[PDB]
Amino acid sequence: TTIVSVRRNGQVVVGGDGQVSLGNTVMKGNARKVRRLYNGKVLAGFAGGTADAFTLFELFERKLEMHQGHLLKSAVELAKDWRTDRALRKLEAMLIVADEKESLIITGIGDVVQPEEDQILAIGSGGNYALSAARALVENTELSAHEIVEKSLRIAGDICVFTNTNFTIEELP
Amino acid sequence: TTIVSVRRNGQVVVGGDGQVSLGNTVMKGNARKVRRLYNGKVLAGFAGGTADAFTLFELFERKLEMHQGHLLKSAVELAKDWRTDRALRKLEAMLIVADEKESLIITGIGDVVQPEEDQILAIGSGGNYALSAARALVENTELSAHEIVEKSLRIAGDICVFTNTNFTIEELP
Amino acid sequence: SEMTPREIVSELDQHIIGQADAKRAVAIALRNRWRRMQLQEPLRHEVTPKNILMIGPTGVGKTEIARRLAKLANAPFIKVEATKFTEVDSIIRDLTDSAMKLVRQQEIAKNAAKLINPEELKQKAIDAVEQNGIVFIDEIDKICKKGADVSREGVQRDLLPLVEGSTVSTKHGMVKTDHILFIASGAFQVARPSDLIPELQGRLPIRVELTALSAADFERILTEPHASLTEQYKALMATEGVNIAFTTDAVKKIAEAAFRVNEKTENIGARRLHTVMERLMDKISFSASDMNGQTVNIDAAYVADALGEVVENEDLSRFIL
Amino acid sequence: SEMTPREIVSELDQHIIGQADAKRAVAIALRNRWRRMQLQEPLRHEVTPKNILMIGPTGVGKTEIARRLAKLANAPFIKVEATKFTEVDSIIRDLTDSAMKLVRQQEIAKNAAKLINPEELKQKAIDAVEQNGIVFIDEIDKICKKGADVSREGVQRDLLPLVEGSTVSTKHGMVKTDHILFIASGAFQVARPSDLIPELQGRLPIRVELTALSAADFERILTEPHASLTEQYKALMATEGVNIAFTTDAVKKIAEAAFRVNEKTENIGARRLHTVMERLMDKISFSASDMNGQTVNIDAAYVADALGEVVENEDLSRFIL
Amino acid sequence: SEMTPREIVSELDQHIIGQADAKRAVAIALRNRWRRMQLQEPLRHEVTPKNILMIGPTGVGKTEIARRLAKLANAPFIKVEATKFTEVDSIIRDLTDSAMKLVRQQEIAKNAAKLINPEELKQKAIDAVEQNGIVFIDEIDKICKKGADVSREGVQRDLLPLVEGSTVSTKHGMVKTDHILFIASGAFQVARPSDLIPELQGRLPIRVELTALSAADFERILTEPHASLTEQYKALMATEGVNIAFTTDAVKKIAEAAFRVNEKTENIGARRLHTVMERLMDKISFSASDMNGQTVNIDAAYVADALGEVVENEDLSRFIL
Ligand SMILES: Nc1ncnc2c1ncn2[C@@H]1O[C@H](COP(=O)(O)OP(=O)(O)OP(=O)(O)O)[C@@H](O)[C@H]1O
Ligand SMILES: Nc1ncnc2c1ncn2[C@@H]1O[C@H](COP(=O)(O)OP(=O)(O)OP(=O)(O)O)[C@@H](O)[C@H]1O
Ligand SMILES: Nc1ncnc2c1ncn2[C@@H]1O[C@H](COP(=O)(O)OP(=O)(O)OP(=O)(O)O)[C@@H](O)[C@H]1O
Repeated sequence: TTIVSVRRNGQVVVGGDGQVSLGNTVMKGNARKVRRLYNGKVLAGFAGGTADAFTLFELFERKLEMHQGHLLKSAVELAKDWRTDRALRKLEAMLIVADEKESLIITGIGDVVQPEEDQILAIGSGGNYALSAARALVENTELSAHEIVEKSLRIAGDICVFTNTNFTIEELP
Repeated sequence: TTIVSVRRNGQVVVGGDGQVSLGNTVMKGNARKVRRLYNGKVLAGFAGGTADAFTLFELFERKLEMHQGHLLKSAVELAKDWRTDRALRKLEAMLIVADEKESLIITGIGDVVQPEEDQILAIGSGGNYALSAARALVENTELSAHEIVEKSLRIAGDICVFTNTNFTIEELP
Repeated sequence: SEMTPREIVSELDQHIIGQADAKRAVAIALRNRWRRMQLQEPLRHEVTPKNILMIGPTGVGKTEIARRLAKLANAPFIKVEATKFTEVDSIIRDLTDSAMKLVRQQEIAKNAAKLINPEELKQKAIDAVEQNGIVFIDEIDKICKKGADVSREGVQRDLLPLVEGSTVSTKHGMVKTDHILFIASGAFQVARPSDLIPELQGRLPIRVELTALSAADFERILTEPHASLTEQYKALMATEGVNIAFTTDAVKKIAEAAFRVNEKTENIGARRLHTVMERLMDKISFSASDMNGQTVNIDAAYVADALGEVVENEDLSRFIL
Repeated sequence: SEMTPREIVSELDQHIIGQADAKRAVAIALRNRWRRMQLQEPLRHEVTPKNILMIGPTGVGKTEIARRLAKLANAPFIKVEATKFTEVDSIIRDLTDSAMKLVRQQEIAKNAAKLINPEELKQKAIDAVEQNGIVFIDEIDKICKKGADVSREGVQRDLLPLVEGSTVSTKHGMVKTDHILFIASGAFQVARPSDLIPELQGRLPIRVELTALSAADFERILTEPHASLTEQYKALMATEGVNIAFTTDAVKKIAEAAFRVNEKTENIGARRLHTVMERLMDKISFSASDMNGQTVNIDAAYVADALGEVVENEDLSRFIL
Repeated sequence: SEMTPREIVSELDQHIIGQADAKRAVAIALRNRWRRMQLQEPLRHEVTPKNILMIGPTGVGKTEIARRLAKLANAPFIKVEATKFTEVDSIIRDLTDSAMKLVRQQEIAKNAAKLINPEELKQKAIDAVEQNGIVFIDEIDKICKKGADVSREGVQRDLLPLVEGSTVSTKHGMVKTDHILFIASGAFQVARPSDLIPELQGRLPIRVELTALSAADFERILTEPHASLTEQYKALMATEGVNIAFTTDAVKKIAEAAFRVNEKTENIGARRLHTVMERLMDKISFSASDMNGQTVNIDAAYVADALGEVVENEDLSRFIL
């Protein structure tokens, strides 16, 4: 898939395509790869293998529930359930999570990663495509977060054979 | 990555680049691969896979906490938790740890290694480059530990496609 | 002969701030107690308590409301953690000791001293239990399916008999849990109440939700309740001969602060006030002895100072790359 | 009628060197005991103990301070390891046996003797507990979340009732933990206090930190305290008829040494002094018998000699490559 | 009024061969018992036992030294394996029963009989315990961290109270472990003493080491001690009317033999002598009855013969390639 997030002007947007691909065939095209958590106050988009992607998401959620939705602490708490003696079980999936305050990228072997200065994050086979297009627009236009997301997503669905154009975009007032 | 450490003139310096590379692409360039432990009286730099690198680090820390910060004893205590009947779990990561008195290199399968006479240590894909550069400088100049670290780091970032030039250097008064 | 719904809520309003739905709920409950027992006899027995499941975050009044409900009804009471069993009949056994003491207390409140006769004193407490006893099961959401998940799921099955009404023997005789009013509380952050076993989910008809406490709520809890924290210190310092006074802005500041940490770190509800209050009454609390006659005027500046600085976490670094 | 904050701290200064914040803390605690019980009746019950969490390294005075606090307040006392439960009501049960013995001590002393009166005494002892009982939960940081992590996390939930105030039955009657003052101690090297369950983290309002003991501190512990180690040996050798004396530089040397090993190896606090003191009084301790009349003058040279040599470890080699 | 250091060592020399440091250690210990109790009262209570940790291989005297120490001090004694708890207060409870037989039977020597007077008999035993009781914890190195490693590490925490001084109830009353002298032994082949929990490692100030027994040592143990093995058989055969005598070379050969197997197989210290002695007095022990008047002269030839041949192991082959 291609999941990208841009944060600009007190706006945070996370968007992604909807192509569930099994092998070199396509099973579903209208998949929702970005969803809202903790009383819609936090966005989550996921790449990787379906199931794991889902378990990795449902996991972050229970954490969010136990920590008053503190995006940053929940991420770390969750990471710490892999970074210990008794492994949790490696999940082949990544999440891009974001709330009003932070944008974070969490992986299935436990390690939270912050964005670079530009505050842009993208994951998925077509991630770098969207990332490149996004960095370009953020550095060279006044386009809103939403527009850049929408725009980069397409530029990427056009290069990646695993990313389609049916988008699901969510922004955070 | 490239993590190198030179000790000269009652000074101990540990430095490393900041390139987190996923596959042959680059995810983050400003990563801090060297951090301070036990009330900033001990330096730690880590190479290897991100997560493991982190758990290997967080582990040595707990140990350091339980042993009044004795660098050498803590290393051994931690090593011994792999060198037994009930394995701990092989971690694909190495650390270079150093405090006022000692410099050490600890790995994730449990085994602490001391430097050779010259007191130089380096790890990571770009290790030997920094190591070669460092040995050269320590044996042929009066450059301070800090300078040699800074210098070698670059010479290596220039040869390794996985090491960049954004450094994070820490020295121990 | 007994308080009424509005009557009881008013009594509770004297100790708990907010949480109306909750108050109302336990009110109509304690009232249904007087309603039955007015009925003929066939129905008198047939009608049973409409148990309550309280759902709210940590320390927002769930327990005080129940403990006060029992207090103003002068009813045998008992609180137990559900996880405490991960002997359940002890719950009733303990509830009876409570009533036996609450009833010994009366045949003695009346005018050596042989206005006793155990045989009839026991029957007296034993009724108190069977009639108006109250059990409060805490953090029941901890024994919901969510592994040794059967060890806890088992605790539910173990509570059924009591809730579903049965008999258990106490060192005072036999008692029936048929009319004991049960109140279970839980936060239910991960588990939903519909995750309890059906047999039990239906014995807890009344579901009532409690709200999280706000800065504004704290402000009131700080001063309004009978024996609030401020009323307490005033009283204590008085003994050392010190006269203390809180300015409104002080109280406002204290609360704003409790709430502030509760938000930035682990939210522990109203308890947070005892925490901040003790950190402030810190210095005075000690010096108060040899400070007789003086009078401390605790305003905003004092509070701002005595509280020092409280942390907005560095989960940062260390764990993030 | 009772000591005062500054008054009590002065008493503690007679046995514990340093650790002021700590002393102050327990002082204002034992004081709030006299402050309440002066109040009318409604508040008299409403006001509860502000429990303490002492946080400091191994053997730096956490326990002595509490044991002495209880001693000078002539209060029932009991210490327990928190991990000891990985029957909790035993804690109160045991605290009561201590009291019965502590009150029965007053009777067979204020009267071939007989006053006994079972019904009389038992009541009075039970009151001593409920009123001024003190429980000391040691190494509570050991039952923090950090696996069978639920076995310990469970212990916390099991202590709540006592801390949160409840009733437990003793062979002397029923006692209420509502006003028992609790003091938990911990090193908290890995766990933070905020790792305790909220319900409990809020019942431990007062957090006080104790310092690690320094060479200079030992120097004082060695001689200042009532019945210090030096005062003790002096007294002991006196019996064999030997007169001993420690030069200042000796004491300085003994402590420099204790501290030295404590740093180089496993730091066990003040206990280290009993270790070094026994290794030094070694030779004298035996020959003291047939050495009557003489007088040993223990100076720096003596100590330097009697201590031999103590190790700066070889973790080296063996495990290193 | 009581023995002295050198005095006691001399007494122990009558039963234990070698192990001086050990003897000395327990000596000065029993002595400090008389030293205190001579002190006024403030210090009388403040001064505490300097517990001992004996570290030596299997069967080299660790226990006999302690058992005899207690015997010659006529003190309540008790030995327990540390692993026996992988109820700890039973240790004191048991130590107290020992004090009844020791006080009862001992005061019966004062005086169909009767003064008896139990509330005083008890009060007197309980003193003997609190005053000069001695606990011997065997193979304590077995509960060191080295897994259910917490099950054992737990046993250490469980012993603290007794060692650190506390109270436990016996069927004779309450006793305090504040002045019980503790002696722990261990081989410490794999674990070091510094592997014990600090709280405990500091309550065991005195570390003394025992040496392994050599052929030459056995030679003396065989004949010197009061009631040595040879002295015992001589005595036993005497009853059947047989007079036996061991030539020196015999004794030397018996010991060379014990030591020999001890080395070649599982080394079980001096016990090995009872083994070989019984294998040798084998034939005679039976026939002795109908062998009256005769006299057996056990020389080297005899022993060599009676012992047959003893193995230098074939771990060989079977498991080796
Ligand atoms: N809404 C409130 N009004 C007044 N006082 C309150 C209120 N909520 C809490 N308090 C005080 O703060 C404490 C809250 O404890 P309580 O037992 O009521 O919490 P809880 O909501 O039952 O939590 P849990 O059931 O998770 O322990 C009590 O001492 C109570 O007096
Ligand atoms: N500051 C001090 N002043 C005087 N004596 C001290 C001091 N600190 C420790 N000691 C002595 O050293 C010992 C310390 O043991 P104590 O149990 O009081 O320490 P602790 O820090 O509470 O240990 P734990 O880890 O068991 O809680 C006691 O015997 C006490 O007499
Ligand atoms: N040095 C010795 N002198 C005299 N007899 C000894 C000596 N060593 C051992 N014995 C005898 O051999 C036996 C030794 O057992 P003992 O239990 O005293 O040894 P130990 O070292 O305590 O062993 P454990 O490992 O069981 O503690 C006893 O019967 C004792 O009489």
